[PDB]
Amino acid sequence: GEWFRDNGKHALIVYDDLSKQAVAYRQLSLLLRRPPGREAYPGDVFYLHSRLLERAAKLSEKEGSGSLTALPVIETQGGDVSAYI
Amino acid sequence: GEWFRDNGKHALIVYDDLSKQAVAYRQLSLLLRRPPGREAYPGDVFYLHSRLLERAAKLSEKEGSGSLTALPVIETQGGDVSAYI
Amino acid sequence: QGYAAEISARRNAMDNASKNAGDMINRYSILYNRTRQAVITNELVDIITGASS
Amino acid sequence: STPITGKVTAVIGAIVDVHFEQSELPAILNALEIKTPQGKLVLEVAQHLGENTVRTIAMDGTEGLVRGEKVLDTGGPISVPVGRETLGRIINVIGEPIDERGPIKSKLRKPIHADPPSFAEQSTSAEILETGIKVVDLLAPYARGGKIGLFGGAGVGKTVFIQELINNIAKAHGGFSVFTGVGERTREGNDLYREMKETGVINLEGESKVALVFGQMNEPPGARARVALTGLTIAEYFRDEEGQDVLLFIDNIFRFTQAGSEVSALLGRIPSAVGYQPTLATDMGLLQERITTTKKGSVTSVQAVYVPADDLTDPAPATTFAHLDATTVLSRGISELGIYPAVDPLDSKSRLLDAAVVGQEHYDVASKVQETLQTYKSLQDIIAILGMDELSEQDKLTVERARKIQRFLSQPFAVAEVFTGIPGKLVRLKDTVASFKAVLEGKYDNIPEHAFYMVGGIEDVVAKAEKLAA
Amino acid sequence: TPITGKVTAVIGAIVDVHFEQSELPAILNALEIKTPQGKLVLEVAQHLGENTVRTIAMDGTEGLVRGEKVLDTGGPISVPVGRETLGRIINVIGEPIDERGPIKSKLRKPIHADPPSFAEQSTSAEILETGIKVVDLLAPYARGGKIGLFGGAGVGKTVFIQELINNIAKAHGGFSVFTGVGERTREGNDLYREMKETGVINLEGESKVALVFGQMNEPPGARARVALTGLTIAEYFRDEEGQDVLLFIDNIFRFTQAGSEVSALLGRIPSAVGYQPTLATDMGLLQERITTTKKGSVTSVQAVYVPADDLTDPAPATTFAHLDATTVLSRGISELGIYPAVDPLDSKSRLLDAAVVGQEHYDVASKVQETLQTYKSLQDIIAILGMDELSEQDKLTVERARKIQRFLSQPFAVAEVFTGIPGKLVRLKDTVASFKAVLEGKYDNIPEHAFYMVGGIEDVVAKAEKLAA
Repeated sequence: GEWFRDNGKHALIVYDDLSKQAVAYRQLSLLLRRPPGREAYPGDVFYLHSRLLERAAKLSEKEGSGSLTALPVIETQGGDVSAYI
Repeated sequence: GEWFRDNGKHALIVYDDLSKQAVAYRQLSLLLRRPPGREAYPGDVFYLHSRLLERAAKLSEKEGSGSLTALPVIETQGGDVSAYI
Repeated sequence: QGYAAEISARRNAMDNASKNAGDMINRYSILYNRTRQAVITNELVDIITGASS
Repeated sequence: STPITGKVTAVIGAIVDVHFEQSELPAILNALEIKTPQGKLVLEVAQHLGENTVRTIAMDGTEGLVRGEKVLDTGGPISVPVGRETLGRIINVIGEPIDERGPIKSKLRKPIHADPPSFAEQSTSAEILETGIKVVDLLAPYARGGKIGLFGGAGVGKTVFIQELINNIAKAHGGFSVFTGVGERTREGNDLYREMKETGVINLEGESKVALVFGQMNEPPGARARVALTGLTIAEYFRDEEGQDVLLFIDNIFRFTQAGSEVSALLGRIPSAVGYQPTLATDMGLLQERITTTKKGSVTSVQAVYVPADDLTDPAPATTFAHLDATTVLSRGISELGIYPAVDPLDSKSRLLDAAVVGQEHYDVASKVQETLQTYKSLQDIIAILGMDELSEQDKLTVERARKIQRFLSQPFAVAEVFTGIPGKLVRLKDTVASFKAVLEGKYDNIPEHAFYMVGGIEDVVAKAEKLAA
Repeated sequence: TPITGKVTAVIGAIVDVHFEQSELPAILNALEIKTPQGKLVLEVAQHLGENTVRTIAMDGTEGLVRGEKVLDTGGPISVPVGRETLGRIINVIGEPIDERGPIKSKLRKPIHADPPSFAEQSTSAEILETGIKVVDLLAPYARGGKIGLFGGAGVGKTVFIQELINNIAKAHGGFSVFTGVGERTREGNDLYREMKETGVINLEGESKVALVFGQMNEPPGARARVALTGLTIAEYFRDEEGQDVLLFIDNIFRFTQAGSEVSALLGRIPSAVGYQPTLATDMGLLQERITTTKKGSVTSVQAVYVPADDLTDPAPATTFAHLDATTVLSRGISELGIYPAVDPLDSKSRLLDAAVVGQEHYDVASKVQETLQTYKSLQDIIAILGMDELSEQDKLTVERARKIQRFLSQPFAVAEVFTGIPGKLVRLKDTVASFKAVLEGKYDNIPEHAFYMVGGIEDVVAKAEKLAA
């Protein structure tokens, strides 16, 4: 997406579903014997998501207005928005 | 306090926040690598607290009759009293 | 005429109340069940950590 | 002394590891003594870890210890002193006095570990202890040689209940009693020491019909664990060796649970549910089986239990709940109503309650009492919202009787001549059955509810009816 | 000096170096590992023996070839501070990342510093008012104070803080620091733009603001020392320039969170939930370096992204310890639609008192709290059986409480973009009068909807005319 973004050209990216990434990172982490975070989801899950999400941007005029809209699709646990992920 | 108590002088000791003492001993114990008691407060936090509290007393008249009075102050987190401390 | 209506209303209100209370019972019960699971999990984590160390 | 010389290697709290020499062989459950300026520190051997390096638990405090310190071995489970000279003497965990009446011991000492008597040894009894506390007698019949259990929430006058029991039952009782305190507060201790000097059960001159074992929570968890074991053996010595029946009393066994939980964790045995040791059941089993009616004697334990936050679904009270013969639950509400004792009688169940066992009349009366009180409680919601008077006349009479009965449970206590000022009442079992029967028949429904309040038997109830009338 | 090491391990950005030379950098020293992509600044945190330290790496580790030469740059990282840091947005290192070019550094100061002493404290009490009614009534601020905000961040949480910047910092004459840990880059760009626009930062000429921005993209370790970096800049103003400062931190949950991650990696067995064992000490030290001292009393605004609104998670709990005022913001009250979304039974200041802010204010607030507490108390009872079927006296109270809740709704100036409603800042003296009247039911002759999202009492009246149309 960033190749398009870094052409200045406008793009969009939909990440469906990061909730399944959380379970994946959980599996990987647990199998790496990294201590369980809250809801058994690792402590660097915040870091993972934040690094992923913040690479989507509307760049500056210099960078050609590089759009890359981000729409991450979260599958809410029982529809309860209070929940760590 | 015991010096006052010993003199036969009566006194009163407020231990605020004793709850924060527990957090401190938790930090120490886990970095002395001691096994964690429930709620990560080591399983002898009780021993520390019990010995401390029992040092407030009303002495006999042969022991002067001095008296240290104690008021410990425990914070309840969410009013939770089922909590170990 | 009034007294019959009065008692009829008392019955009606008290019936609908039982229903409303029931709905709220169900809502807090589901929350209770989830909360129960969370307590188990939080305790479980403590045990896991302990075993790990 | 003994070639068994170990040098301390690690003081990691109460856990103190010792390095006995290769030739020398220690054994699990032994007692090590280390001469110290703080008496002799006793370490109970609890593991062997290899090359004669043991992991032992301290009884006394571990301040100032120097790793490398020569360690003598007693050679087996901590040895208390036993005798009939133990009577009216406070015995600390290692056996040393607190009553300060010099050398406690007759000519004997004994180890504090002993085995629970086998199935063959067990001898059943249906004998009925009498408390002399009318409500307790009627609605929770007690048994001689039993394992009575004073389950309750926070400090429900736990000591007070025990004091009343000692005041009534002990003086009446001809055997011995053993008062064992596990981590009990020294204010309570001083009161008890004074109180039993006053009641003369600690008879300053002459023999005392009680012995004392006072444990303070100040003492490390390890000492808290084996104060229980110490007391248990004293009762066994009485039961067995002196042959007499006893009335054991232990206080508070949740403190025993807490202590055991702590040293489990320290032993590295990862504490099980709600932080309570995985060995809780078996530890309870050893204590409980040790207390029983043998053919050598009969011992009636009354063991206080603290039920954290009045949650008896918690595994530790619940586990104890199974092992005890004759449960009682002390409830705050009833206490607040002013009733002494504070037991909620619909929350008290004693094993003896079988119809012919307690006698058909007693049983029938007790079924009726339970219903009468239960009727008042069930109807309480109706009386509360719908209103008192909308209920049936029959229901209202049952409520009126229940209110009279409720306050006929109120027995002012002798040991609450300091907690209420009003003297005790020692009411015979037969007298209680009769007086409660009368009330149910409605023979004294012409006597006010408050003319049953804080007075004894029927004679007293009438007297207070007259007193109020005057 | 050239004190070599090799990178034995790279377990995350918690690199372990083995200083080959027995000359071993001390703890809290700073090291430069040279790389083709800049350099990495690492900070010694443990000595693990055999001249093998374990070092926090404040930059995102990648590319590292196992066994990479090190050079010791020594001591705590010394940031560059100045009047030429005003205007600048500075990296954790201190590098001006807004590319207003290099800071002409007068003093370069160590990141680690010690909080002033008990005797050095100068304890203030001077009222700071915002013009936000709910704030003024329930938890009035004090200049130099420690202010606190809790709940979900950027749920308009960021906006709430922005409103505070708009109000309080356009009424503060001294310096002001915005430090945003885990800041949302777009919001940051907007803020920077807005600041430049409102002259608060002016590219030419002075800026009474300085900026530190830490993006949540940046690795946890960088985020951990964003706070300390900002805190140093604050000390330069507090001490060296002397002047009273504002400070904004957004969010310090990110600081705690980062710490828990690194703690595990460090080898520290994780304390309850997962938090760092040193959570209390670090938070304590940091929040006492924002303290009110004879040299300056620094007004702080602390923003906690309470995770799932678990205040019982120890880090929000321990934040309350280091605060004199709190304004816990409730998601529920947000759902009720109230902006400000402040929980009204969970706001406090020690400034609220019957003589500190006077008896009349205190009485009015007392009554508001009691009234609302009753209304909340009867929420079950109302629902199962209507308020009609509850007591008449209470029914007046309930109707009144519904009005009071709505009265507390007040539009805000930079909320004007989002809400679309022109903001209101109402004088504190006016607020007391207004609420007093409503409590006396003087204006309880007009719709509940009238009180909703409006400022002063006069505005309610005018809006009654509007509703009538």
